[PDB]
Amino acid sequence: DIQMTQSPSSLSASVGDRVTITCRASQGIIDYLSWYQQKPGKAPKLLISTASNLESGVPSRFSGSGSGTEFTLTISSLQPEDFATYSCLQGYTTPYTFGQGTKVEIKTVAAPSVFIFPPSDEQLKSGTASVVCLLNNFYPREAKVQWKVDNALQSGNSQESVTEQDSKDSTYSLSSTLTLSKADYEKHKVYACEVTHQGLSSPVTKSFNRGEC
Amino acid sequence: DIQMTQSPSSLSASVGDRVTITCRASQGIIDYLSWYQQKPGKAPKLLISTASNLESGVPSRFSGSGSGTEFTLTISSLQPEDFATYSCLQGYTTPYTFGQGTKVEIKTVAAPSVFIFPPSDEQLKSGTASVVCLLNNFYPREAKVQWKVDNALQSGNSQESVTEQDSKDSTYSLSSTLTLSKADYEKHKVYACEVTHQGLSSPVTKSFNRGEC
Amino acid sequence: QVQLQESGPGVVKPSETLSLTCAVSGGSISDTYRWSWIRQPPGKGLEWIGYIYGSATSTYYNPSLSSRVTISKDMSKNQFSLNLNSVTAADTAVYYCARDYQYYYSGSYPTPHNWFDVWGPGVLVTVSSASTKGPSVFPLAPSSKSTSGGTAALGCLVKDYFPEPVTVSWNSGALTSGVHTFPAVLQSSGLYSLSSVVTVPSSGLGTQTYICNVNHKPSNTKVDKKVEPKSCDKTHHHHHHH
Amino acid sequence: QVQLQESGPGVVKPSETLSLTCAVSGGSISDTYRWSWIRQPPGKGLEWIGYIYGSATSTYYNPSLSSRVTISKDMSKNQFSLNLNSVTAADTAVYYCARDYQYYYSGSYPTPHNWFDVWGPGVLVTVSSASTKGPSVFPLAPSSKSTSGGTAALGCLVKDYFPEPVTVSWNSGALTSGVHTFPAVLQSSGLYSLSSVVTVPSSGLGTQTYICNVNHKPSNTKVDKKVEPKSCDKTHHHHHHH
Amino acid sequence: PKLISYTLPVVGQSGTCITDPLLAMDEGYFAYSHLERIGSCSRGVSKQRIIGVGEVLDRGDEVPSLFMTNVWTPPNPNTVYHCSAVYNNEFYYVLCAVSTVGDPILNSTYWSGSLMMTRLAVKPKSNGGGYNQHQLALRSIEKGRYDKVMPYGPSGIKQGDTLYFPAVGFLVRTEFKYNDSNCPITKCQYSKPENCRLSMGIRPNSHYILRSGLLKYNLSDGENPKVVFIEISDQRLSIGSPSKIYDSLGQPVFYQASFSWDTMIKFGDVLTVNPLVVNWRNNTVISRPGQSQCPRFNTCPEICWEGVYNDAFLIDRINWISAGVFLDSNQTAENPVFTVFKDNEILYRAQLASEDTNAQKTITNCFLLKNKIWCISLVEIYDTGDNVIRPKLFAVKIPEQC
Amino acid sequence: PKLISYTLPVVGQSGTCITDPLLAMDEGYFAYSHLERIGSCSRGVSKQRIIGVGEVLDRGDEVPSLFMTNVWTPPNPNTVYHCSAVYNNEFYYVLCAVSTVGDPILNSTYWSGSLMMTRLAVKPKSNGGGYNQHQLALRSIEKGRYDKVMPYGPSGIKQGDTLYFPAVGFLVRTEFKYNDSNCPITKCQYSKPENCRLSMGIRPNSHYILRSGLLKYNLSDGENPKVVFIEISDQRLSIGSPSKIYDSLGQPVFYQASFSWDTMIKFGDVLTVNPLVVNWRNNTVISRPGQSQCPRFNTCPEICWEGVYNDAFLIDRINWISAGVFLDSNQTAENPVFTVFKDNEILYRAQLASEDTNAQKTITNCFLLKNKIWCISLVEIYDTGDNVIRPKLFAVKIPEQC
Repeated sequence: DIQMTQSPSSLSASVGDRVTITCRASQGIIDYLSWYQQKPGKAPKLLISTASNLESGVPSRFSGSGSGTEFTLTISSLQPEDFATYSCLQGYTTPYTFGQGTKVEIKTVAAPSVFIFPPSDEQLKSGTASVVCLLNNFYPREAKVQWKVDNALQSGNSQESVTEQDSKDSTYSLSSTLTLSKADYEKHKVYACEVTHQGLSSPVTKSFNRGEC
Repeated sequence: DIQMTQSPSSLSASVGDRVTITCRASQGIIDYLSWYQQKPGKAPKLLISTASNLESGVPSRFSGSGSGTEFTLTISSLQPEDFATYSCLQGYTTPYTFGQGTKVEIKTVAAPSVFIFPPSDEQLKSGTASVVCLLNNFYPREAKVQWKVDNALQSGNSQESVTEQDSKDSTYSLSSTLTLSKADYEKHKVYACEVTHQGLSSPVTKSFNRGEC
Repeated sequence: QVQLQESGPGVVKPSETLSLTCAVSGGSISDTYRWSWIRQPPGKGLEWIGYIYGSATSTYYNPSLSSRVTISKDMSKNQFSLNLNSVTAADTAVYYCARDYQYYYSGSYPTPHNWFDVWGPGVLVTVSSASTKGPSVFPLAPSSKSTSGGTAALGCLVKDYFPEPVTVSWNSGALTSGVHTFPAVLQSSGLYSLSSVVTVPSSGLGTQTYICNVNHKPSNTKVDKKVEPKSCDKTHHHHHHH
Repeated sequence: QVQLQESGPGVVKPSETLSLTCAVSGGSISDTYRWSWIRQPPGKGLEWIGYIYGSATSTYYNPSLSSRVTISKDMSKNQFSLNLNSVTAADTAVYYCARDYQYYYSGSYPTPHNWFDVWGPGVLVTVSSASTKGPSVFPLAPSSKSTSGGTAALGCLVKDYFPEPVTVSWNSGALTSGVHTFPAVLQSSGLYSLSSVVTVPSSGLGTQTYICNVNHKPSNTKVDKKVEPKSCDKTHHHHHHH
Repeated sequence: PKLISYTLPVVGQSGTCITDPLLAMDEGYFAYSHLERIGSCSRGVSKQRIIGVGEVLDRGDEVPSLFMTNVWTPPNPNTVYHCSAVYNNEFYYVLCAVSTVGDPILNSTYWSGSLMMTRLAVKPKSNGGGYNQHQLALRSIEKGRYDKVMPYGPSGIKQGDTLYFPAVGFLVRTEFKYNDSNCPITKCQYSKPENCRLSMGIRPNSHYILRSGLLKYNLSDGENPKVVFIEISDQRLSIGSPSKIYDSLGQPVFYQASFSWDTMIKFGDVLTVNPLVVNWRNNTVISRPGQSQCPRFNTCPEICWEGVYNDAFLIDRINWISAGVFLDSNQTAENPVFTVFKDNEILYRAQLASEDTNAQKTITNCFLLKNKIWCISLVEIYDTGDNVIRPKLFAVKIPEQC
Repeated sequence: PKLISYTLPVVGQSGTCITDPLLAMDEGYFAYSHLERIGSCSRGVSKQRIIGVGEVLDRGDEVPSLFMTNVWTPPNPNTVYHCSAVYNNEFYYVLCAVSTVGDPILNSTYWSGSLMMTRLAVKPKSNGGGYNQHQLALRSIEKGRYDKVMPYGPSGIKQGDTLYFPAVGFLVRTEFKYNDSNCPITKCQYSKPENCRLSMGIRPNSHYILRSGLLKYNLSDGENPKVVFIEISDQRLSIGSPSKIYDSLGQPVFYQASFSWDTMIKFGDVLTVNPLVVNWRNNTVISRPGQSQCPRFNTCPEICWEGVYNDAFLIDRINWISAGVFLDSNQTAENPVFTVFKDNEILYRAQLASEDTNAQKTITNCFLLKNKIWCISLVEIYDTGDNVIRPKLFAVKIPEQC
């Protein structure tokens, strides 16, 4: 098949920036490339057909260019509603192959509010104890939450969930869950989650103890 | 330098024949070749310049053609006043190299009259005895002569002299000299010259004895 | 305008056949030279499966799935189905049925530009062996360590539910500001579990009631809880009997 | 018209400076862009030696003779000379002086066709160590074996002379029919010798006077000799004294 | 192979691509047509449509090349489609299709079905105004059952005063009589017996069906000759495609592009011109790159309108040797290779460009340059430098020494 | 080294040889003039004298090539000598010499001293009678001290509206002033101090002396512009030879052929055009084959009018790298070799023909094809096949990767 490689896999820019998304073809197509916009939770929308046509209804700020192996999607005046995954598609031969998708975010620096929630007592009667570390309204998404117990590293028992960038304040919410058994729960004292973030000069550490209420 | 080789070295043809003289150059000269007619005993006369031009005064029967490496001197209607030495000359570079020369001969076959002359008495008194063998009005000029002395071939003591072809009957005269001393003269009796000629079916041998007058 | 709509079970056990159905409304599949299926695995890009003509029964399949995928027809019901058998955990995706479009120029050139102008909303097909389970949801009570610059958040933890999805509303949908419903994560036990928290000023704690309303329609489970900060004085009252 | 004329000694011993001179008549050496020397060894083809500009003093010489040949000049007497140093027996030739002619076409092409339009009469220069010597002329008397088809031949034998040439006239030049003055040859001793014989009817023997006049002007030699048939009866008259 | 295309007005700027080419050689004179667009080839604006006749002469190195003597351009490039060219008696007749509704193949139902025929002189005169360009009027198109008839294919032939432009006949699908038992689905199973009928038009539910054929234009009909459509026989019949009838070695050979399931090459000797009965070569080594459903070497009766025009010229009839440029690729239109092949084997080949060189419609014409079988092959090669399609000519001499 | 000689009418029959060629390239438009003789190149009868301008284009292999659109031939080829061609603003001005007394370099004393200029258009029109061919009249030739003046050399330059044809001025020998002490005879002994003065004309006793230079032809002088002769500076001065001033990399470069004892290549950047001051390159590796007295690599002051025209085009000025075709032989004018040389070493070379291939005047012009330095070299190669002279062109790409 004809492999479409997109670069970058995920870029971030502010409102009004000039965003160029490339889609390199493993095999040379003439101009049979199309560009799609996939909004979060929505069906993909055709933006550029034949690699150079602006479709009906899509704003003029979107522009596609290139033929042969190099194809570029250029957004002249980036807008708040142009923030979704962009995929290239080739119709030159079958099977049709899409690009891996280029996600676009909002370049607005912010600092997180580090929260930690001890497990509830009813959950302690349930059978398992999950400690959750909360990070609200930060940027960028790439951050590291390292689970340390009694100042001793714990790995392999952490699950992270980062929400999609909300359109209200253009930030992120992170929720890391430390799933552990009861025997492990009362065998340890300090349950702390470290936050290393671009907007925070120093690594902010939030912690709690079971014996302290 | 540029070697200028002719072919043939010496040709024979009758009056009114078409004679082609070829002069081959070692290197490639474009058309820088000249043809000269060297009459016997006279300075060469330019016939054809640039390998294709009939010079002023030269009869139209002389025609030259060819360029590059092969050059041709053509005498269309040969005449009795065209039996001389024909030389090619290259002017393309220096040193100017002539051809080895081409000799043109009258093709008229004739039979020689063989004569032999004993040495004179005052020649004997001088100390040497030179036997002279005479071949008058023969053709072709090239022949075969052997000194036979008492039925024994003698070599290393013969000197040959043949005139250039005449203009009255276009034939040749030959003369070989058997240079011998006095005591060498009286130590043999028979002194003969062997004649091999194209026009002579059998080898004519003229001989004389010392004791006969 | 042609409007597409996928339909099928959201959960498929490993090593059986997907049963998808793209009901075509607003137009008949007798037109539309090709009808395609496009899926997108979670976190990966779109990749194309195969097409069916609609007018004909001739199929093309992606060579990566050619030995597994089957695309059927029903002209009577105006829908085309998808049958992917022997599916593995790598076949979990969002399956879109798309209306294939071919742009022909200079009809001495039979090579058209191919794209999909009409797309279905897509359906999430999860390939797992776990059974449908109601969520067990545990509240996330705020504490003294849950404050940062005068703001204290709270929430509740959805644990061990399956399949997708859940809609967690707060105060019967009245609470909207600060609401963050995190995407679900697949545990080692095979059951989903997500978190749902809301940030409120620390001065409003103890005066307003916060409830998370978990709705799991695949299992018909309704979980309503009140969130209350952990008590700290009820355990240290030991009576000294003299 | 320009007439050339070579001049120089016909006798040059081995291993010294040959000294020729080409007087130019009918034209000036200031004209005639080049002036060349050409020699022709007997029995071999012409070869070129070198040229002098006349208007200039620049010389070019044949690379086979570049180390030996010197061509001088003279505006005063309108002649140019030749100086071949270390002459050997291989330098025996006829040395011609010639006007070198250049045919220029398309004077963006400075490569002319070079040939010699005017030649001198030439002069034979022989390299020999022998001194000038007068000829010795010995008769070739007719005999009974000197007859063929009613024709009897006779002649003169020129012997041991040097240098060229010798003019052998007969009966003060009265006899012209059948005259064959044979070319001379170089003997091992270095002295020239040629024959000079006549074909006459055998009936004319004893009734006509045949004398050869050999003229050798380099040694100032004049030889007049009669050819008479050998007597055959004057030796067998032995007297018997009783 | 030798590129020789330097003598033509083909080389435009980097923003204009050359589409819809033409090459038609007969008795030493060629013809060339091309539509220069602005921007993309598919969605660009048509700049000009050169329709230029010329001569095929010998350069100074025993290599033929194209030398245009006469060039004509229509006032409106947007209303000229699917030109076809035939030589006849020192004039060169080019018959195109006028269309104000787009491509007559694509927007066939609303097409006016009106043709124009433009004569051009191979040796134009100093003041031959009506001699050089005399656009003939076609007031009578004898179609028959076919609703619309269009010249569809680069080159045609002549017999004296009669011309035969390769054509296609728009027959209404309902009137097309085809027996589904004639659909050859014996060998493979994924082919319904009714694919031969639906694949016979552009869309399976299309209003029209394309049927290839010829356009008899008898010059001796008077002042207004008739353009009579002659349909092709039903033997090995598939969708109407840009055809090419050429007179090679005394008898016409009819190439007909494989724009359908029958991906094997479809060309052969012509038994008779009216009606058009073509003896298709039973060839199984030469095919064309189909895009999606009918790739190279597909014989199953399948519904598709895919492929590319890669004509083949019969260079020898005693052994049935033919030559042409073919894209040696299953699906992508790439790797143009000048092959010389029999009915069952490729004798030899010469790769014209790199392995992954995108190529397109190739037109191959062969002739004799002093009893030397040369071939000039117009190949559209995607120049990866300036990223445009530009028809490259290729003088290829057929070697008589192995 | 790629043959593009088929793009000019150099290929005739075996009885005609092409002599006195020309090639003048500027801004993508060239010129080409040649004299067709009958038989020998020296004594043959002149058939015609093509003078044809055109344009430089590209084929499918990125190889530049010539294409004459406009061709003019004088009614009497016997009276047109030593043409010089200069481009100026979509017109291509060709200045020649009218002579009824043969070549005026040879028969200079009897020459009429009359010139002719023939305007040709590199983009001819349909009916541009006076626009395509308009031979201008030159009724005012500003010579100065020179008795006669010639355009003598293939190509010149334009300075805005002003032309500069390579020229030569026939100054009478008696009024020519030259200090014999300036004759460089120090290094070698066979050179008199008076050889420089005498070798300055075609004969040591020639009535005239050839002094190369330029012909200022300003178009802003009115309806009858004046041909003003600009003599060359006396530094490194030798006989007037076919020169070539060409605008390379911004500043004109003046090649002046070595037709005399200074056999080393004599070309250099031009400091100022009027008066003409040429900073000759001190080159020690490039020379030309002289016939008899001044062979290749000769620097002694010698009286000779010998050599060939082998121009060199400056292809790099920061390194003073130039290119041209030179005959790699001492005396015989043969083995044309396309060499790229600096002032003191030959960088790389390409042998255009065999070792013993007789060659002649070579005209090398270089230019930019999409920012790539190509060179067209018109080499008069003697074809051993038909034993005549044919100018063979060679499109040579100057490589960047060694």
